[PDB]
Amino acid sequence: QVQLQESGGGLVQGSLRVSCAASGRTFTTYIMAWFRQAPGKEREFLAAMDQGRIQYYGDSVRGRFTISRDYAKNSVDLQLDGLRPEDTAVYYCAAGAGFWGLRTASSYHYWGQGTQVTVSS
Amino acid sequence: LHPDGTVLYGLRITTTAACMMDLRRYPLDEQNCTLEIESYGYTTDDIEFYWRGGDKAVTGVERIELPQFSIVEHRLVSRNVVFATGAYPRLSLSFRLKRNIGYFILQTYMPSILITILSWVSFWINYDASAARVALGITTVLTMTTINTHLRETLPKIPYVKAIDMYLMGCFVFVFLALLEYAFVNYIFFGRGPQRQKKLIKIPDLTDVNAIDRWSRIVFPFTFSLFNLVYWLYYV
Amino acid sequence: PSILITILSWVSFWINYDASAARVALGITTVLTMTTINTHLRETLPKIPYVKAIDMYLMGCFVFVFLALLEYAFVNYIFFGRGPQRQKKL
Amino acid sequence: MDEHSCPLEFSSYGYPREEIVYQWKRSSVEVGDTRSWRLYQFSFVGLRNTTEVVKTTSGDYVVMSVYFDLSRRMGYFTIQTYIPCTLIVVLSWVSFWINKDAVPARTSLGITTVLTMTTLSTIARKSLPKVSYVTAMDLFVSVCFIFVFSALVEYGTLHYFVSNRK
Amino acid sequence: IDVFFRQSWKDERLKFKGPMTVLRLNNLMASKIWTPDTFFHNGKKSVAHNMTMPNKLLRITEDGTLLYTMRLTVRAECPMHLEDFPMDAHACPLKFGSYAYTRAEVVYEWTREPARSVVVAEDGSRLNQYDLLGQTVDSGIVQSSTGEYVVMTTHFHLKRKIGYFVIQTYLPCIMTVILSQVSFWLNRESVPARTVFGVTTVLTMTTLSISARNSLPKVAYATAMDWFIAVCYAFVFSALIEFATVNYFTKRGYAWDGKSVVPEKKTFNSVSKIDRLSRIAFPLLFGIFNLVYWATYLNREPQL
Amino acid sequence: FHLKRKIGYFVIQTYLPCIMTVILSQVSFWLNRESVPARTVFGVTTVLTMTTLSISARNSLPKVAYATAMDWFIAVCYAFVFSALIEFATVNYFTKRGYAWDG
Amino acid sequence: MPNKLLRITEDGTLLYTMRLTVRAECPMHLEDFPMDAHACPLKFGSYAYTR
Amino acid sequence: RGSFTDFSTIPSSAFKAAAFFVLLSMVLILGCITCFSLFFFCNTATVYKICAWMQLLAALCLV
Ligand SMILES: *[C@@H]1O[C@H](CO)[C@@H](O[C@@H]2O[C@H](CO)[C@@H](O[C@@H]3O[C@H](CO[C@H]4O[C@H](CO)[C@@H](O)[C@H](O[C@H]5O[C@H](CO)[C@@H](O)[C@H](O)[C@@H]5O)[C@@H]4O)[C@@H](O)[C@H](O[C@H]4O[C@H](CO)[C@@H](O)[C@H](O)[C@@H]4O)[C@@H]3O)[C@H](O)[C@H]2NC(C)=O)[C@H](O)[C@H]1NC(C)=O
Ligand SMILES: CCCCCCCC/C=C/CCCCCCCC(=O)O[C@H](COC(=O)CCCCCCCCCCCCCCC)COP(=O)(O)OC[C@@H](O)CO
Ligand SMILES: CCCCCCCC/C=C\CCCCCCCC(=O)O[C@H](COC(=O)CCCCCCCCCCCCCCC)COP(=O)(O)OC[C@@H](O)CO
Ligand SMILES: CCCCCCCC(=O)OC[C@H](COP(=O)(O)O[C@@H]1[C@H](O)[C@H](O)[C@@H](OP(=O)(O)O)[C@H](OP(=O)(O)O)[C@H]1O)OC(=O)CCCCCCC
Ligand SMILES: *[C@@H]1O[C@H](CO)[C@@H](O[C@@H]2O[C@H](CO)[C@@H](O)[C@H](O)[C@H]2NC(C)=O)[C@H](O)[C@H]1NC(C)=O
Ligand SMILES: CC(C)CCC[C@@H](C)[C@H]1CC[C@H]2[C@@H]3CC=C4C[C@@H](O)CC[C@]4(C)[C@H]3CC[C@]12C
Ligand SMILES: CC(=O)[C@H]1CC[C@H]2[C@@H]3CC=C4C[C@@H](OS(=O)(=O)O)CC[C@]4(C)[C@H]3CC[C@]12C
Ligand SMILES: CCCCCCCCCC
Ligand SMILES: CCCCCC
Ligand SMILES: CCCCCC
Ligand SMILES: CCCCCC
Ligand SMILES: [Cl-]
Ligand SMILES: [Cl-]
Repeated sequence: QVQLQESGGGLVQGSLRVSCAASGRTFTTYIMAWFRQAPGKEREFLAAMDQGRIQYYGDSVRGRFTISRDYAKNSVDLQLDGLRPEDTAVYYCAAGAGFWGLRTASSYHYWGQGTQVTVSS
Repeated sequence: LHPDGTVLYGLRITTTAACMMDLRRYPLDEQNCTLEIESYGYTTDDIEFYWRGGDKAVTGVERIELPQFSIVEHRLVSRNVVFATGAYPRLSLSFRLKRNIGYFILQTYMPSILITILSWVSFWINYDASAARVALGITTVLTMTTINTHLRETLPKIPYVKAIDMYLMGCFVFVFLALLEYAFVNYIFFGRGPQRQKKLIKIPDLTDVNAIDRWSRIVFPFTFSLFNLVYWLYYV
Repeated sequence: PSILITILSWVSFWINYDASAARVALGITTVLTMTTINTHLRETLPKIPYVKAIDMYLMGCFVFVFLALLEYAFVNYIFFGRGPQRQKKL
Repeated sequence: MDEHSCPLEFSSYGYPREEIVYQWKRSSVEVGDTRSWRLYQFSFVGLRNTTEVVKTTSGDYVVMSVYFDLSRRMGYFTIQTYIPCTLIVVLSWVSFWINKDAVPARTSLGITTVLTMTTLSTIARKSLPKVSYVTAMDLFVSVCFIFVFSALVEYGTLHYFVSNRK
Repeated sequence: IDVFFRQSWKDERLKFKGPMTVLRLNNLMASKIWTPDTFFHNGKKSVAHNMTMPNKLLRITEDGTLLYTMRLTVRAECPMHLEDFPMDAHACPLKFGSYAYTRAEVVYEWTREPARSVVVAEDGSRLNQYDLLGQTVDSGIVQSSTGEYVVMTTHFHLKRKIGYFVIQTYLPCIMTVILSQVSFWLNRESVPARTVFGVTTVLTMTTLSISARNSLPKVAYATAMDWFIAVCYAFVFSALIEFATVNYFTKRGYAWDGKSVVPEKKTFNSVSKIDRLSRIAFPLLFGIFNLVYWATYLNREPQL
Repeated sequence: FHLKRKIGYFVIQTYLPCIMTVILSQVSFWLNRESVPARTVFGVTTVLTMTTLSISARNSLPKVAYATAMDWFIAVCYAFVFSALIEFATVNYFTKRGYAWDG
Repeated sequence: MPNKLLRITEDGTLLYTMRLTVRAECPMHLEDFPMDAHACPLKFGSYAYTR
Repeated sequence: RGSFTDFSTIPSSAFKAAAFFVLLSMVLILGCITCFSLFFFCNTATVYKICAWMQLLAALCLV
């Protein structure tokens, strides 16, 4: 089975780092991305990274979040800075070649269990 | 250019480099493919090469995903070579590529094993059905030969025998012995039968053909399993 | 070659009803010759997604030789399979 | 078993005959030891030279040609297609000595020879362009195919009129 | 891909005044002045066409805006996952950006909105076995060893056409399977005939299995077509195995002559129960497998 | 520069399959004379194989128009396989009965 | 960079080093194939200047 | 220029028909020479009649 385990904090007042490790398949040639789900059932794209180290971002978080990949360890990391109270959401880690996508959840065939992150002022 | 006189000179280069491969353990081989770097004219007294950043100089090796190979490791080396004109610098970027065996399992090994198992079926047919048993043996022999030919054409004309050649020769020997078994049975019955009747694990009774077939039914699969075990243990 | 292999396959009609090995070989050998001719011819062309006229002809010849093999199997079943049953039904 | 006269033509590109006039010398074309050449099938026979005036839309040009006469050697092909085909025809002839009772043996021999002839036909035209006419090699292969097919057919008639008919 | 890659930028140094508002210059003047050093990140070996001369133009406007159109033929890497072959789909990228200048020095933008900036000619589609469903246009950043660069990307989404392999591999395999299945109907006593069926059909399946990958890259994993060929091989091998089994149980060598009467249980071999079951079982199992396989594999890829 | 060809590749490619196919044809003598289809299968399949090996050996070379040593070897082998078939035809010509020894 | 080197000595001697890959012709006599031996030549000399 | 193995190069249809008929005559007369062998086994008079007919047909084809 192909598993996308996730890690990272859930409570912050701030800076954070959310990691995602893949097991059961080498995602060297796949595109690894992060998605956000605020309460309201509206999945939002956050960031994605290719085999060519090329980073794509959503307009809401351009320059606030930084995506990175570690190909030797087969993982994708997201460094979050400037967290605002509206950023409270469940962050999911996804992988898969971008067919008709690269900004749409329909193109990703693998998903993480998701991690809740909350911001309290 | 930089304020402190530093100059950076970048070039996107696609280069074909010779990597002399020793295919003795092919396709179970690991290969050392190297890229050498030297200064043409200037001796080591004029120019000194080094890797900026140390052993972390070369990047992007982990992102490479070849369809056939897998980069086990990469290595940087710096040295000086005493060339005929003088002493020159030398850098080497080496990769240890390990071949993936799944493709050769799908293409080469599996049909050969299945053809040997097919050739075994002639032991379950009666001695007198010469047409059927000879069809089995001959068809298996030609299938083995044509598999071998279809394989080895897509390779250089190396003078030594590979691992895949060892496996195919072993399978050919097994199929040939399977056919010679029926030849032996037919000779024993129809050639030595009337002479015997007129005149009058341990090995089986050579006189009884049914005993020979029953013995072969057990010996051939066991011998082939032993051969496979020896081959895979030796080459892995 | 396709036409000539088809005429070769027709020869099994005249052989016999009991010469099983002869007609069986004469059928399946022609069938596989047609298949090999088709694939070996078409591997030299681009990987088009549609069927060509040459493909239609080769499939037609394949259908003919396959039907010759099938009618041999049919007569073999009729004689050896239905023989004793129908004879007892008399 | 063909011969060819392959030309090599040259001329001035821009200057018509009113401006440039090429011409040969006493001994213009010269050939060294022909044994070192890469002519595998063909054997160099002899060379000759010619001069003409060609009329193109830009004017007239002195076009000068060297024709090399080449003759193919059958050797490789005599080992590759002629001998193999004849054998399969002889092989087909071997069927007549087999007893007419051995129906599967004679039938197998006939079909094997026919398929081998078809395969050799396919191998024959692998070294040429896709010319849409019959070559001499094609004619020979076709005649051998008729021979083997007639052998199988006459065996079929013999079997039908001996056993199946009676 | 053959493209009219065209760029524009403002260079205030070239501002002028004259009769015409735009100057259409030769390709030489482009070499005479600064121009961007855009390249293709995934490109392999492209050529800028120069027949009869360099297919380039330069249009200097009075305000200083430039327009440097080219005519390129870029052949670029398209990484693929051939797990669902020949029923897969790909997204071949085309990623381009500056080579020397970082983000702070040169930044690329799409002229119109991203969707409508990249346009594909309708008549121009040289794909043989593929189908171009569309393209997605995007931009992003790459952080290399030297610095940070803007990479502008266009992913062309392709889907393979199954038509070639239906006749190349699938139909011959299915006909070979049914050819092996036909051996069940012949009488049990015709041992050479059924042995000929078994050996010849498994030989054909082996040949097809060898020739199936005559064009693919030598990938380690197994494709869908490999699974189909494996199951077809299993079916033909099972047919030969069960023929060997029923032959093991045959008692009387002689067949049934056309004059005798068979008593019920010179007696004769009864028609095999194994053959009777197999005639209806084996084709049914093959049909169920084929239906399951095609249903599973037709509908796997995403949609819009 | 003096160079010498290394023979192992062609020993494994052409010579040894030819030798084994010839021996496979020689196996046909040991079967009973009444097994006409079996011996015919041996002879005809060996003759067909020995042809394939002949047309699939030159490829490695250019199209030189003279017989190499490998061609001479393949020829002699084609003779042995074709002969074996000829003596089988001779043997079957003199066979009287069409049934083997019943035991 | 062009794999060439030119060195000049005070006495006027010049050394000119060049790196090449030469695809030369080796006319073979494949009459003892695959048990043959060859002597592949490599010949060079001036083009314009005579002896 | 011209060759029987490529009918396109033949100047006219009449030339093609003449070439075909002369070829048929050749096939017949060559066939008669082959039949000679039948003198070993068959009756003499019948084979003489076979050739008489073949040679008549060859003469007609040549005509
Ligand atoms: C693929 O295949 C290639 C070969 O084809 C492999 O390349 C070899 O890799 C090894 C390293 O794994 C190289 O050897 C090492 O080189 C370093 C650097 O050498 C230079 O600098 C030295 C320091 O000044 C100097 O001493 C060297 O020259 C002298 O010494 C060597 C012997 O060390 C001697 O042979 C010379 O004649 C000189 O006298 C040279 O200028 C070197 O530091 C390493 O030293 C080892 O030993 C010392 C103790 O003696 C120890 O302290 C070190 O830690 C180390 O263990 C070592 O020699 C080798 O040179 C490469 N091959 C060639 C021919 O260049 C490559 O690794 C393969 N790749 C893979 C992935 O497998
Ligand atoms: C009783 C025994 C029972 C046993 C069970 C038997 C099992 C029977 C099922 C078999 C598998 C069927 C496979 C179906 C796969 C679906 C394939 C399909 O959809 O058909 C077309 C593709 O083929 C094509 O163009 C053309 C397909 C050609 C089909 C020709 C039919 C021949 C039938 C005669 C046989 C000749 C054999 C000769 C083989 C050598 C679609 O086109 P479309 O618009 O989407 O375009 C876009 C792009 O798909 C390419 O066209
Ligand atoms: C693969 C092997 C198996 C097959 C063997 C089959 C045996 C058949 C035997 C006899 C019939 C011969 C049929 C040959 C048909 C071959 C097909 C054919 O004729 O090709 C046409 C023309 O060719 C031509 O002019 C040639 C036409 C003349 C063909 C006759 C040659 C003599 C054949 C010797 C018979 C001796 C029999 C003796 C047996 C006892 C093509 O037109 P097309 O517009 O494109 O050209 C355009 C122009 O520019 C080029 O010519
Ligand atoms: C699809 C099979 C499902 C099997 C499960 C269903 C179980 C099941 O139905 O078995 C049928 C099969 C019958 O065998 P089969 O019909 O081939 O052989 C007949 C019969 O079985 C006796 O051997 C003879 O009768 P008797 O002894 O003289 O009275 C008779 O002689 P005759 O009348 O001709 O003179 C034989 O013809 O059994 C097996 O033998 C091995 C099966 C191994 C099959 C292994 C799986 C392929
Ligand atoms: C090329 O053609 C010229 C002209 O035909 C050949 O030279 C002539 O040869 C004939 C016959 O020996 C002499 O009578 C003429 O006087 C020659 N003309 C001149 C101008 O020399 C020449 O030999 C040919 N070269 C070949 C055949 O290689
Ligand atoms: C079956 C027996 C009795 C008769 C055989 C007839 C033979 C000899 C006939 C049939 C077809 C003929 C060929 C048809 C065409 C040509 C091309 C021509 O440019 C030279 C003659 C040549 C090459 C013929 C030679 C003779 C030939 C081979
Ligand atoms: C041209 C080819 O590709 C050859 C290669 C191997 C040959 C087959 C090998 C064995 C037999 C058994 C025999 O059964 S019998 O009892 O009638 O003898 C019938 C003939 C048959 C099917 C051969 C037919 C022709 C071949 C397919
Ligand atoms: C387009 C494929 C539709 C499903 C085909 C099912 C075939 C069933 C064969 C029994
Ligand atoms: C002489 C061959 C013997 C085969 C094994 C019994
Ligand atoms: C007579 C044609 C074949 C019929 C198969 C049921
Ligand atoms: C050379 C053929 C010999 C046949 C058997 C005496
Ligand atoms: Cl394509
Ligand atoms: Cl002619």
